[PDB]
This record gives sequence, structure tokens and C-alpha cells, in this order.
Amino acid sequence: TTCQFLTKAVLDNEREQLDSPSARIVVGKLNNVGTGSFDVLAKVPN
Amino acid sequence: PEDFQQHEQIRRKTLKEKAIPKDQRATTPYMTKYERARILGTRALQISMNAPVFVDLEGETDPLRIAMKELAEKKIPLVIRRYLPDGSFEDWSVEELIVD
Amino acid sequence: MYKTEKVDLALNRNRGDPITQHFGFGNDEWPKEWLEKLDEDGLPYIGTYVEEGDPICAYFDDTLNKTKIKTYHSSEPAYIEEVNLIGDESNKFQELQTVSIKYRIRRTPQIGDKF
Amino acid sequence: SAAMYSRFVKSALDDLDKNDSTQIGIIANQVALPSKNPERINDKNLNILLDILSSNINRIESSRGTFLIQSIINFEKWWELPPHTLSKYIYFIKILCSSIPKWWQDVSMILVSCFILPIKQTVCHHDMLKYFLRMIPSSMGFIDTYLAKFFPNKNDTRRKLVNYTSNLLKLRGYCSELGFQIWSLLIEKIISIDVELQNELGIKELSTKLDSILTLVSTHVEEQVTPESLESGEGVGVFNTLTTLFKTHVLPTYYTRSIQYIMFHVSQQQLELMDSFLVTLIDISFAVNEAAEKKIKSLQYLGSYIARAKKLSRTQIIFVASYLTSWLNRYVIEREEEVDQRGGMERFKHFYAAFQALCYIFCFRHNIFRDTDGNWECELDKFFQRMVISKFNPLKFCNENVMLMFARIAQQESVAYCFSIIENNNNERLRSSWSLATRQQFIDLQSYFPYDPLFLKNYKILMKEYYIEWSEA
Amino acid sequence: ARFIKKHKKQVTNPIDEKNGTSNCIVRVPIALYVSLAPMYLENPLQGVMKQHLNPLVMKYNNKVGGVVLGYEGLKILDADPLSKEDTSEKLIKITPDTPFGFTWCHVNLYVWQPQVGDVLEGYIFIQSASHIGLLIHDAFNASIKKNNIPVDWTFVHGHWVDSNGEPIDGKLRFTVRNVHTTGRVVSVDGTLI
Amino acid sequence: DRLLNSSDYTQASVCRECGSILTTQQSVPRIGSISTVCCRRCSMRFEDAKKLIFIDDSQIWEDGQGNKFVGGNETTTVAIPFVLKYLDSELSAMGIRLRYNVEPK
Amino acid sequence: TFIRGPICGTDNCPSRLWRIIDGRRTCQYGHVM
Amino acid sequence: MDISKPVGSEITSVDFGILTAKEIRNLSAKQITNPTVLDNLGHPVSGGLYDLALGAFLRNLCSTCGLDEKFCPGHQGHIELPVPCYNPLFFNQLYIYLRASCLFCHHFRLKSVEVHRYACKLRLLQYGLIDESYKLDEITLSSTLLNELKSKRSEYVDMAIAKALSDGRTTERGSFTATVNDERKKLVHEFHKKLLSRGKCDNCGMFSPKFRKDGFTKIFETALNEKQITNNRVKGFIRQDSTYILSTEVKNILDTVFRKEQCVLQYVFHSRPNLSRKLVKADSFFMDVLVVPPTRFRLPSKLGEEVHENSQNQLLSKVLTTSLLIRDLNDDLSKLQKDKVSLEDRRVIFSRLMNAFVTIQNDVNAFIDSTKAQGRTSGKVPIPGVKQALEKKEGLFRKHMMGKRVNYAARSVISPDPNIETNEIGVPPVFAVKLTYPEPVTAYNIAELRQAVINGPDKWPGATQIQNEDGSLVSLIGMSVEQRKALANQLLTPSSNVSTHTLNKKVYRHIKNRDVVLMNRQPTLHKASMMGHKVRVLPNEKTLRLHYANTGAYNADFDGDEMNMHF
Amino acid sequence: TATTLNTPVVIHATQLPQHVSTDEVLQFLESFIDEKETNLSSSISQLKRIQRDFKGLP
Ligand SMILES: [Zn+2]
Ligand SMILES: [Zn+2]
Ligand SMILES: [Zn+2]
Ligand SMILES: [Zn+2]
Repeated sequence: TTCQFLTKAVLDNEREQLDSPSARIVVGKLNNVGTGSFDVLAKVPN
Repeated sequence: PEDFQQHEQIRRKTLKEKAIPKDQRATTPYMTKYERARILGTRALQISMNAPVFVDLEGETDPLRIAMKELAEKKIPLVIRRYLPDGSFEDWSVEELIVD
Repeated sequence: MYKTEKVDLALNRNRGDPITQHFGFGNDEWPKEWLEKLDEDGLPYIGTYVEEGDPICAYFDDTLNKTKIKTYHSSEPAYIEEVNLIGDESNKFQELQTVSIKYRIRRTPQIGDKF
Repeated sequence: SAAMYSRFVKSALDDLDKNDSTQIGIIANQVALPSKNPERINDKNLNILLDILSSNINRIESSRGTFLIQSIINFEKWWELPPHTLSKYIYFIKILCSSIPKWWQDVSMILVSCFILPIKQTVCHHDMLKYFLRMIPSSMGFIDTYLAKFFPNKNDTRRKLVNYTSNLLKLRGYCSELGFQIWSLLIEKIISIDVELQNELGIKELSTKLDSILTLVSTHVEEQVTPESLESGEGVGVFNTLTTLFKTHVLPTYYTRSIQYIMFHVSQQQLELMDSFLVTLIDISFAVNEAAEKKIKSLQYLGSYIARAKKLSRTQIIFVASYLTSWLNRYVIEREEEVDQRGGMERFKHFYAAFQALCYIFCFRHNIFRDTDGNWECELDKFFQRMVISKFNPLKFCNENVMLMFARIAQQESVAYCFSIIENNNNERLRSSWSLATRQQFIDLQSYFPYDPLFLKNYKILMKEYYIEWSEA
Repeated sequence: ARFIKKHKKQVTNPIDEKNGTSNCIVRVPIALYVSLAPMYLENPLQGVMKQHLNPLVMKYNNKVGGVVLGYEGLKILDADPLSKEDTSEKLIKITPDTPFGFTWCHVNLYVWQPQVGDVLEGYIFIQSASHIGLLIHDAFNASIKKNNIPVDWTFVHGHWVDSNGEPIDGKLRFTVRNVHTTGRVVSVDGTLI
Repeated sequence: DRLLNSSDYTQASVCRECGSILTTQQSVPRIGSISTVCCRRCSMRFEDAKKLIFIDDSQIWEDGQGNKFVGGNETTTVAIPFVLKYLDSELSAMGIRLRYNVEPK
Repeated sequence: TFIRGPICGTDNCPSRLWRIIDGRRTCQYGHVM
Repeated sequence: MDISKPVGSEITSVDFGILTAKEIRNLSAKQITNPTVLDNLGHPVSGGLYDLALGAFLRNLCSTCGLDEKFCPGHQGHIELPVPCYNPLFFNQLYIYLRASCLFCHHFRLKSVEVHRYACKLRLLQYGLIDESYKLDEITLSSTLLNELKSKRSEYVDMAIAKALSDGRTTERGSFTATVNDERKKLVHEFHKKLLSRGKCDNCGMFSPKFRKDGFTKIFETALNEKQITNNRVKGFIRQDSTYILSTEVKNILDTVFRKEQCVLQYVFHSRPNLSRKLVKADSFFMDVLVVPPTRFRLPSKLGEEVHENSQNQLLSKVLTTSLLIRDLNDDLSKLQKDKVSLEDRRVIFSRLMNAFVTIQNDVNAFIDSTKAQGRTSGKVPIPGVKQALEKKEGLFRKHMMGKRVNYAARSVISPDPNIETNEIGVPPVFAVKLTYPEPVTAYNIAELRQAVINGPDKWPGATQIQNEDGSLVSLIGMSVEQRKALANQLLTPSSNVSTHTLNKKVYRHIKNRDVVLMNRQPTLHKASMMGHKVRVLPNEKTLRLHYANTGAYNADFDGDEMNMHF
Repeated sequence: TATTLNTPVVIHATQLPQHVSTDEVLQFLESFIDEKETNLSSSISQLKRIQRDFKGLP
């Protein structure tokens, strides 16, 4: 019930921390599941 | 301005305290099936854009296959940063993880 | 398979209005490849092979001072079967405004056809 | 009139200090008109407007003044104004961009775009570019991009193209620092020259285009590069940047017919220029880091060059032979043992590549390798045979037409006898293996000779002094 | 109650001795977040230099509020917060979508920051009835508009003449009215009153 | 890729300062100058800013109509699904404001 | 394949736009934008 | 999405809030005032809904940025509402606080001490301190005692938050989990119940007249009852030291109550600590302006050949007319003295004003909302307002996020094949020639891609275009073999431009056997109905060929069912 | 123009700028010019002019 939950969010001055799968799809953020559950770094010499 | 610097140093310090001592690591010493796939894909991506390559191509034209080869010889200069659910993390080098 | 399409360039005109568009060719300069599909009247020769983008109709538009062209839209090519001139009643005087074109589509039975 | 107009403007400026802005705008609009419209402000009145504005430019440096200024920068065909009036326009622009550097951006853009015009008609444009490049060195940035932006397209008229390069060369000669970027632009046109000519080898068009362009470039370079200019000059600068662009553009793309003759030709101006090119080619063709295809292309260049370049000295040639046999003798001594081992004959692309080049060099210049005695420099008689009978079996893997011609000539000179090895080779063929997925690119690479004869009318004539046709050898 | 007013020219540039001009050359430490292309994965410092720093040289930069002359002591901040500032092996996080890295860096910038009010000296290179054109440190453009020159100064055909009837030449001392920075190159607006 | 790439992937401007993706626009520059990306919410009408130190040149921008503005230069680009812009737009019709926190600051 | 319109988005034409259904739009020398 | 256009900035959180009329006015590109949308020549009417400041429209260029219909992002403008309106989203909450108010002392009618006890609890819950909020209730040792009670509860909350911050348990940003959110929601409910449960004001002892509503957002005020007017004047000495009621009266009442009861409201309206320090204002429940969304979100539609107006514009222009009409009522209203001037016109002016407010309020309701609009001409069925567009049919989430129309990819009837591998898919050349990966060109693949470009769009395995380093595309479609051979020889030329130096060209090739696609048969009820298969291109085929071993997964029958191939 | 390839995503001064003596400006110009030996070329050219002025010349 989109507008109801929205009304509730506004009146709470809520922050969407963007952790749920739904929220991340909304904002275009890579999902928190899966191959996304860790970071990759490169070992560089010199 | 002086104190944003301080703020950043605190953020980055606590992040590392999540991201943790090497000798206090506690997760699996095996590379996960997920870590493997992403390591391959990402290293393949870097190969496709002229990353220095650490192995003999021997005629290979598929950058994924080149990555696989690099993985096999443990010459992939990537590090996996594993996040525990509180946001603290362990850094594991691709070479040190047991691959299978 | 047979498909019948109705081309009716009285579709815009506001009821018994002056007629802007008449089947045929104007005297301005237009492709000429057009005559491969279309007879002098601006209707297509019967039997013609027609694939997507080809002309199936030519008329002269007065408000444009140009000769325009209704094109064939199916991605499946076909042949012209019947072209009917649907004249109007209310006693003659009126020139050609409505035509029906019947396309013939070959179906050698294909993969995915049901028996 | 004369003094009435002096009033009209003097009023307009007063009226501008009051912000009415109408009078000015009336004037601006009058100057903005096209070169064609009779109603555009005439010379005499323009003389006046200009000399008044120049005398106190600060009166105009306002938002209200912008439109007027824009209208004078955008004055059509100003370079076409009568002497005296032209002079007042120039002095005005000079004055304007000095008290307000901001407008130099707008003025120079229009200037560069005029580079499509003939040399005789640009003096004023260059005079102005020279002036403000000096006083506003920071401008070199955006004005360089203009050099890019306004280059005529390949389709555009030849006179446009030929002009816009004539000017760029002129520009080069007073703004050196842009020099490299310039040469990079011309060369990168480079690619269009590569386009012109190979495929064809309308087409009649690209010929005379590409022909008009190169003949220009090379004559400007013949002048830019000279011994006097090499010790104390920017001759060095030009050679360098042309050699760099050769390594980055010509060699790789590496199927160009237009274009590698710039290096063929500048090279042979002076003995050291040749020396630098040879050693440069040698470098590229035997460097350990470079990709094999690069090494093979260089080796083709190397062999073609030695064969063709008329101004080469006997000893520079023997130099290249002495390098190749030396490098070859080592290869066979250190590596023949690897043939009956696991792998294919492709492992030795590079060997054949070099042996080709050397054979090719022998075709064109065998008459030179006999010293006074009648003996062979580099023991070519004894040397060729050794390679021909080696396990690499060069004769089978190198270009077929060269190997054939080498056979013919070598046999004639009592230098080597290959013809039975050839027989054996295409017999074994009918009845030492290499994939053919990758075996073809090699056959392709060994067929291309970057200094096989030119087919551009003029350039050819110009090259004659620097070229050995097969008939000559 | 609200401060966007923290974009107010706080140069302060000191007056000199044995001299009279303002020293505007300054050394500022910065942090900068930059991309590293995959081709530079074996030469990260080289890459940061060729991609980001080199293009800043001798151009005005909105953030340091002056022209950047050059740079010293580039350092990459290791994404591994546990390593010693010493080691020459560092981590750079790779974009999810692309092969590019992004890291923070520290470097030192040398900046010519003439603020309004400062006293500079220029070499005169042009004189019309509309402005005097100068070159500061033989490098940066200056310009004194016709009515920033004192009223009793006169002009001829040309070249300017001062309060006492003698022509001006070469070195001239002026104060900064405004610094125009958005054009192709920096330009200083100077006054003599 | 599907949401990502097929879906409506769009590089869009945000104001880092107010966190909006709806109040940015390209500046309209004088000829010769280059256009920049600015926030209509975070910037003052030029007049009002004078009416309250000297104002730097890089801090002024203009629109097509001709009004001059001071400030609003804290913009970047972020990758968002286009439909987000539509949702944000509809929400602001209803008087509702989304504020995106962007990093790095 | 013609429509004349929209010159060409390449400043070494402007040469002359036809749109293909795939939306490349193609100018004769062979820019596809 | 292009791997060679990386993005550095990243969105990390989103904050919900309310647009103030000050913000809107400042950001607005144009104030819209004309109901009329086009003129006789089909150009945008200035100051109308297609005004070019709101963005490029049709041929025309945007007057704000100067961009064309393609690169212009659109810009918002605003309408000036001549009289405040309730924001239909929030009218219920407004109703609660209005009813709870004391129109005399301007506190809530609930005793201050209780209200403070709620403020304490909610504040503790901002920091996730659930145990502490119960301990707060454990505090007890007439108006002198109460202020000491209030005070000691207050010093407990401070001490608890301080202690919680010093050890691990919270940050200044708060702590917010489900169990916390549950406790919070209960309290706010309990608080609201207690607000409305009071008759006489616990603080000054007076009775306020009761407020009643509509389903169409109108507020009535019922005058005082007999016992209650008696009770009120008895308290008359201590204070010494039905009807429609306008939205402006309501706003004034709440404005004052929100000042007085600000403390509690500061926590009722913030689930997290309010670092921003903004006051909670009554205005938040009202609109003095409407944001007109950019023109690109309000375009007309073409139903075949006929063109239809945008429905959101139809609604906005009704706001516009009413707006002009009220600005006229307001003009004649001021041209009273009536210092002279005979009273009754007072009644008629009010009549006209009530009329205006009601119908604008209806048009707003209808949009948020057609529900809040009076059913039109009994029939027709309502026209959807914005609320119904966002919520209508299956909704944005289900219709354009869960599910989407997709671009590259193919569909075909499937046919069985025992001769391909169980992990392959037999691809017809008709597909193989049209589907390209964008392949980046490198040393390792320059041979291959050269050949593809030479082969062209129509000979498989070929290519349909080339992407240059400056992002531009070049079509291989109209081309001869020589032109293609030329482009194929410049695939790997160096960079003549520092800015693009890190990029290489891309060839939009046809796909081949090295490749992987995603096969799909609907309904997709588990993940094995969408798997990756290795490509095997098969000459002369017109359908997709699939090994039997896969029927199980896909639930495929070969009875003319179709599959999707995604590349 | 400016992309993520040639332009920092963000720049911040970490301290207040420190003024430098002429002797320092000269020592810095010296080394910076040496270390860096088309846009960069025309720039060190300009730096070369500035270091000339700081030594007093034309
Ligand atoms: Zn903003
Ligand atoms: Zn073009
Ligand atoms: Zn716009
Ligand atoms: Zn009360």
C-alpha cells in the first residue's frame, strides 16, 4: 500500500539505510547477497 | 576542516578494526564458490583492459580462460575482503586461500 | 493464409469534406522504384511479391503538394491477391477513396506448427 | 556624416553609461549583418566606431557592452576589409583581448577556423595568433583543441584539406610547444592516408588528395630538417616526433601504403637520420618485450627498407646483414635442439621472419656483398646453406615468392642451392607442422612489404632519387 | 545562522621585505579521490600522476583557490587499514561495474593564490587608451582598466604617461581588484587607486 | 544487467549538498565559457546574495532566461534507475522530499 | 536509405541521415550514433 | 551501463521528508498560472503547463538549460495556491492533533506530566534503550511535586543516554531494530489514544468545542454544551494575569500548540535523533504551493493517430482556474472598507470563499487522489489522480521492477536435439547474426574482430558496428567490403587523445560457440527454469534446439512451447 | 572535457596553506622541472619562465 507506508516514513523522518533487497533495487544498488558479500582488493608490489 | 580529517581517521580506523588482524582471522581457509567466480570475472575484466598479465598466454584469446590460468598458478593479485554481519572484515589474499 | 487490409484515405476528412488525397501519382518528383509494385492508378499490380517496407499504395496529397505512399507492414512477405475498389453510394460524383487489398501468405508447414 | 557618426556613437556610449543600451544595439546589429547585405555598416563609419572604442575600451567592459563586442568579433570576412580599415579592426581586437583576456577564446576559434583559407589570405590570422600565444601562453590549451575541431573532413574539398595543413605547418614554425600535438594531428590524419590508397591497391580522388597532402608534408620537412637545423635547430624535434608517430601509428596499422614513405624519405636526408632509423627498426624487431607480430612487422620494414632506400651506404647495409647473420647464427647454435622436441615450427616464427628479411635484402643487394677479392661479406656463401639445411627448414615456412627468388639468385651466385630442398618440401606437401589458424596471419604478415613501389603520380617522381625499383637492382 | 559564507577570500597574503610586494606562493596539503586505470596496476603512482596530477599543472583550480604550480610527496592511502605506511604493496578497491580502481591520495600542492587586496608587480607588455597589460612573474596575465588608472594620468600615440609627465615602463606595482579564473587562462584585474 | 542495464540504467546529477536529483541543471554559459552542473535549490538569486567579502567568478552561473545565481556547485553524478526520477518527481508533487546521501562528501 | 534531415553529427560531413529501425542513425561515410 | 563509464559517487542512504513552500519557490524554474496549455499554432502558452522553462517540448528547446527534448532532464515549476490547503496525505494526523488540542492554554489537553513521560520514553527509544524506557516508568518518590518528578525523569534519560553512548550500546545516530520499532509504535499509539481520551483540559481545566470532519477533508466546530459553558466561566477568574472552520483557523491553532508542545513532538516525529535540529512545524500538514513536475513527465499521448491530453495536466489546470478565480475574490474583498459598508455582503463573500476552498480541496483530494473527490456526473467512472497512477493496476513495483520489457535477447519455439551437449543450446543463425556482445578490442582478439568487421552485418560470424574510444558508434550497415576492411585496420590504433587513452574500441560482433546465454521458459517457478547454456550455432535451423535432459528443469514439452534466450 | 579518467572525484585541503620563501620556491621548481624531463611540455616551459623570474632575469 505504497502511499500508506510512504506517509509513515515521512512522518517518522525515516532514513532508508538501503539494506534490504527491495530498497537496493529501488536505488540501483548492487544486492547484499552473494558474490556481493565481500570485497576484492589487488595486491600490488613496488 | 582540521576535524573532518580527524573524523575520517576514526571512521577508517574502526573500519580496519573490523577489517581486522591477520592473525585473529576466524573464517574458512577455503575459497568459497562465490569468491572464485567473482575473482575470475573481475580479473578477466582487468585483463580485457590491458592489465599486466602474470602468465604465458599460449594462444588463449578468452580473458576468462587467462584468469583461470592465472588462478591455477596463483598469480592473481587480488584480495577478498569478507564482511562479518557487523561490518567488520577479514582480508584474504587470493593466493593464500585453498582453492577447490 | 489470406489477410485483407482496408486502405481508406477518407479516414481523416471531416464528413463530406473537400477531398485532399487521390489515388494515383502527382507530377512532382518521386522515387520511380515505386512503379515496380504500383500500377498507374496508384494501386498495386495483382500478383506482385511484397515484403516489409514495399509500397502497396500511392496517392497524391494536396496539403503536402507531394505524392505519398502507404507501405506494407508485416515482417512476413506476401503476394497481392485481389484489389477491390469500394466505390461510394449517395449517387456517384465521388472519386475513389476506399480500397481493399488481400494479401496471400505462403505456409509451407514450419517447425512449431501443430498437427 | 563623418562627424555626425562620431556624435552618434559618442552619444551611444553616454546612453550606455545610463543603461538605455538602444543606441549601441542599433550599431551592433548594423555591424553584425552579413558580408552580402548592402546595409551593413560601411568602412568609413566602421573606421570611426572602431577608433573610438579602442581609445577607451574600459567604457565597454560591461554586461551592457557584451552584445556590441560579440558583434565585432563575429564580423564576416574581416580579413577581407580594406587595408586602412582592416588595420583598425586588428588594432581593436589587439586592444580588446589585452584588457579582457576572456575574448581571446572567441577570437582565436574564428581564427583557427580560417585555416581552411589559403596561405596568402591568412597572414593577419597568424600575426594575431603569434601575438596572443606569446602574451597569453595559457591559451595554447583550448586553441590546440581548435586545431582538432576544425580539421577539414576527408570528404571535404582537397583545397580545404591542403590549406588547413599548410597553415598548421606555418603555425608550427612560431609556436613550437604545440609542435608535437600538431604533428600528432597531421599523422592521425595518418589514418585517412592509410584509408586512401591500400584498398584501392572516386578512388582517383583520394589519390590526388593524399598525393597533394604528402608531397606538401614532406617538402616542409625537407626544409625543417637540415644539418644547420640539426645542430642548433628544431630539425631534431621534427624527426623525433615523426619517428615516434611511426612507432605508434604507421608500423602497427601496419597495412598502410600512403604513409610510411614519410619516414622512408626524411631518413635519407642525412647519414645519421638513416642510422637512427635502422637501429630503431632493429630495436623493434629484436626487443624481448614486444609482441611477436610487432617483431615480424619491423622485420618486414627492416628488409624492405635496406632493399629500397637508394641513399644507403654499402656499409650501413653490410651493417644490417652483419646483424642478421650474427643474430641468425646464434639462433641456430642455441636453438636447433628444440625442433625435434615438443612444440611446432611456429615456436620459430621470429627465426623465419629475420631469415626472410635477410634473404630479401640479398635479392635486392647481392651485387654489393662481393668485396674486392670476389669473396662474400659475412660468408654468405657458407652461411645461407647452413640455414637452408638446418632443421628449421626456412624455405618451407617463409614467403613463397621470396624463397623462390632467393633460390634463383643464390643458385646463380654459387651462394646456395635450395632447389632440391624446395622440391622435397612441396612433395611432402602433396603426400614440421603448424596450426594454420595462426599460420595464415604469418603468411599474411610475410607478404606485405611497406616499401614496395608507390602508385601516387607525383610522390613517385619525388621518391625516385630515394628509391631502387626492382628493375634497377 | 547559516554559513555558505565559507567561500570568502581569506588571502591572507603577507607583505614582504626587503621588498614591498605580497608573497602569494603557498604550499597546501591535499587529499584527493581518484581513479586508477587498469593499465597502471603495476605503476599506481605513475598512473595517478599521468591521469590526475599532471593535468592540474599551470591551470587554476577552484579548490585550492589559485594556480597549481606543481606537486610533491604523492602517497596512496592503503584500503588495508592494517598495513604500515611503509610497505610498497597496497590495496585499491575495484568498482563493482568496471575494472577501474578508486583510491584516496595525499599530495602537496604549490599554489599561486593572488587574493583581492594583494600587491603585485608586473612587466608591461601592451598599452592602449583602454587598459595597461602586464605579465606577473613573466607568466600570468594582468590588466589595469582605463578608470583604475589615476585621473591625472594621460595617454598618447600608444603609451601611457603619469602624474609628473614621465612615461611608465617595465616593472609596475599594482593592487589586486579581482581575479578572473574561468577563462582559458587566469587573469588578474589590478588597480592603481 | 536487466534492472542494471536493460532496465533503465541512467547516470544522473545529484546535489551532494541538498541530496536532490531533481534540482540540478546545466548552466548556460557566455560564449567561450564551458557549461557546468548546478543546483537550483542550494543557490541564491544574484541580487539577494549581493545584499549580504567579495564574490568569486567561478561561483556565479546563469540559466537560459538570464537570471544569475551564486553557489550550488556541489554536484556529481550517480548511477540510478531512471524510474527513480519518476518516483521522486511524483513524490514532490505530493509535497514529499527524498534526500539522497551521497559519498564521498 | 534516405531521410535528408538532421545533417550529420560529424563535423566532416554533414552527410546525410537515414535511420535504421535499430536506432543507430547512419550517415553515408558511416558514423552510427 | 558501460564498463568504460565508471561512477565515483555512490548513494548510501535516503532520507524522507517534506518540501517547504520556501524551498519550492527558490528551486522553481517558472511559476505556472495559465490554465490554457497551447495556442492556435500549437506552441506552449507562456506561464502555462508546457512553458518551456519546465523543459524542452516537441521541437522546442528548454528555456532553462537550452537542451533538446533528448538531453534536457526537465525542470520543476510551481503553482501558487492563493489559500492554504490541507495536504491530503496527512489530514488524519492533523485531525488527531487538532482534536487533542486545548484552544485555551494551547497545550494538549493531556496533563503536561504525562506528555513529558511519553517524551522521555520516545527519546530513550531513539537510542534503542528499551529496558531504560520501562525503568523510566519506575520513577516516583499537585503542581510542586510534579516538576520535581518531571525533572528527575529528565535527568534519568540524560544519564542513560550518556551511559549508553560511553559503552558500546549506541551512537548519536541512534539505534533502530525491529524490537525497538515495535516498542516505539505502541507508545505513539498509546500516546494518541490518551490524547483524544481527554475532555476537560488537565492543565487549565477548560472545555474546548469539539471538532468533527468529512471524508472530503472539511472541518466542523461544534459549539459548547450547557454544563460546559458553566464550567468554563467558573474558571474565568483564574485566567487573568456547528460551523465550517477555515483551514487558516486550523493552522493558527496548531501553530501555537506545536510551539508549546514542541518537546514531545520532537520525538513523536523523529524515530532517530534529530541531528538537523529543525523544529517540528504545523505547516508540514498544509500546502501553500504545488510542485509542477517537469514537462517530460506530463507529455500528451498518441492513440494511434489521434493525440490526447495528459491527464495530470487536466487536473493541474483545474487548480489553475480556481486559483485565478480566488485571486479575484480576494481582489474584490479588499475593495471593502466596509467601514461604510453594509454588513450582509459579509455573508455572500464567505459563501463564495467556502465554495472556492471546498472545490480546490476536492481537486487535491481527487488527485491523491480521486477517492477524496466527489463522484462525477454519476457515471463516467473517476479519472485516476496521481495516487491511483502510482498504485493503479499492478503498480510501478510489480510492473516495472519485479518484471520488465527487455531489449537484447530472442524468443523461439523449441525443438528436441539429442546431438548437442546437455549443457548447450542450439542457436539458429538468424539469431547468431543479429546478437552481438560488445567485444572490447585487444591484442589477444584483434585477429578475430578484424574478420568480424570484414564479414559485416549480414555474414555470420560478423559484426554490426564499432564503438570508438570517444563513445561514438559507426554503423557497418551501408558499407562496402573496402570501407569495412579500412575500419578493420584501425581497430587497434593508439590514442590521439589523453582523455580516452584508457579505453579501447569495441566491436559489436555476432555471438559464437565460446559464448554463454541464459535460457528461460515461463512460468519460472524455480531457478532451474532459468539456466546458463553454452552456445552452439547450427546451420539451417529456424528454431532453438534443446537436449531432452533439460525438459525436467524447464518443465518443457516440445508441444510448440517457446523459450527466451538472453545474451 | 572532464571525466572520471582525468579529474579527481573530489579534492580537499587538509591544512591551511603555508607560505613559502623564495629560496623554497626555487628549490621546488628546480626538482619538479628536473623530474618531469604535450600539455606537460608546454607547462614545464612556463614553469621554466617563472623560475627564471625568481632568479631575476628577463
Ligand atoms: Zn542542492
Ligand atoms: Zn558523418
Ligand atoms: Zn532543461
Ligand atoms: Zn488548557
